[PDB]
Amino acid sequence: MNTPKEEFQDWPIVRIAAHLPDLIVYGHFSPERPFMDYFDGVLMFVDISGFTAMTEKFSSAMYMDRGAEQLVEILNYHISAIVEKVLIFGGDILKFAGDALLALWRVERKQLKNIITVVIKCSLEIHGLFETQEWEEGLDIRVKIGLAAGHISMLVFGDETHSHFLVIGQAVDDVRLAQNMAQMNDVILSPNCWQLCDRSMIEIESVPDQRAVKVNFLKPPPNFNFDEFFTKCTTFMHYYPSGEHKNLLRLACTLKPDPELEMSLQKYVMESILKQIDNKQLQGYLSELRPVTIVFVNLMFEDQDKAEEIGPAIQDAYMHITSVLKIFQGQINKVFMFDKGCSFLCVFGFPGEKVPDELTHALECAMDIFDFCSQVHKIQTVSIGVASGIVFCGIVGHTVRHEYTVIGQKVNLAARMMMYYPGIVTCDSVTYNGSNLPAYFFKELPKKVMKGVADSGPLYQYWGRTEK
Ligand SMILES: Cc1[nH]ncc1-c1ccccc1Cl
Ligand SMILES: Cc1[nH]ncc1-c1ccccc1Cl
Ligand SMILES: Cc1[nH]ncc1-c1ccccc1Cl
Repeated sequence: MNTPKEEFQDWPIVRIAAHLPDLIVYGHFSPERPFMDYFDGVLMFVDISGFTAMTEKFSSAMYMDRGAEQLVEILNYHISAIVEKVLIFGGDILKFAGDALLALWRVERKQLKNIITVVIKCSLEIHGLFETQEWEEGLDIRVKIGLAAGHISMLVFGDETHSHFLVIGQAVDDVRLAQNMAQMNDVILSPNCWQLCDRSMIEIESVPDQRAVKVNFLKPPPNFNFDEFFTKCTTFMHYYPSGEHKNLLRLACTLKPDPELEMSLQKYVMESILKQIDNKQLQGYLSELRPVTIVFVNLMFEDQDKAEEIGPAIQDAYMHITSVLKIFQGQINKVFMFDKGCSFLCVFGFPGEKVPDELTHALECAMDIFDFCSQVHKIQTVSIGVASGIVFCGIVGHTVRHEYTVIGQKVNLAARMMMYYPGIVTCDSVTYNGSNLPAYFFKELPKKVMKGVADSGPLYQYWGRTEK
């Protein structure tokens, strides 16, 4: 008999799994929300610095109304190469957000030393992709990489139809602090990463007024062979594609239909993405430069390094946030947590073809969230930034590992407003002026220099309907 070969791999469950890390796809966990798990690993935070400041360039008339299409194409061309490097080096891409991605190598404590060496090699090869690269003339296509290592907690929260996850703890905070110290072309190790690494492998230098270090070179011993070393490291990589599947970037490409697994995984993915996955919407429909209102919510914690306290508090806040968003068709696009602050990137006005009073409603939703979350046990401070304008929306990353993302100066502005103006609901000039709400509903604020923002315009606190 004939033997026609090659397994069919294009099932809905496989398409859904592209939107998720192995941490979730192969997770198998409890029905309870919140769910918490604890492990050790190495984290890599890759920032494509300056990229957002080039989303605004693609709004110009020169792109002839194909700005969003050209933006997603060039971003994915470069980000796909970074993703492929991470995946071939055995990493799990956790999330894409803003200009960045975060990857994880989960391993037992005893293997952390050797895995750091793998992750440094990976980081150097990523830099290597961009060594002789630009577009017009002064294009700064270079990345900044922070690495951290140590204890990691995962939190999964949500309701009967939606799930979200976050990674938490000192290694998570450290990786963002490390990437923030990086200049273009740097690999920065967190203090704990430098403490746990194989110091015979690397030459470092001190970072002024910091315990983190910069990697100058990976200079391995005379008898060292990276390929044979990496092979030894794969013993500890549960899902590294191997044997008959050694030609694949992810084991998740091999997932077979399983309705119970698909029910769990689809909860993490927006309904408009599922519509595209199901071939009920055109594959290009979600790449757009679209006017939206960003409502960026930050929850700061009492018992701040305490994962077992923060989990219930985030779940309780989430249950309220999702009810408020439902009424006015808002969406949670991203959640992430650093420096004991859990942030929700909420968006009013993307795939859906309508919403009339987007601004008064966005402000009222922000105040509702603010009032409720302020009364949640263990939540110390709630801060909300509200900004409105044109943002890029689209699926970013590699065919095998990508996520819907929102990118733009107004997203960065709302993020910076919630950090620089803590404990209040703030809005930009577009939102203030457009709402047509009486001026006494607001307080005009002092202008702050915000790292990353070049002229915010006037900013306002949304004071609310009453003096009290
Ligand atoms: C840089 C950027 N571009 N678009 C969004 C962002 C962002 C900035 C700070 C925190 C989180 C995010 Cl997502
Ligand atoms: C470095 C970066 N680039 N784009 C977004 C970010 C970021 C910064 C602080 C916290 C969270 C995020 Cl995602
Ligand atoms: C999921 C998460 N929890 N804490 C931080 C993050 C994160 C932040 C920025 C980019 C990617 C990720 Cl995974």
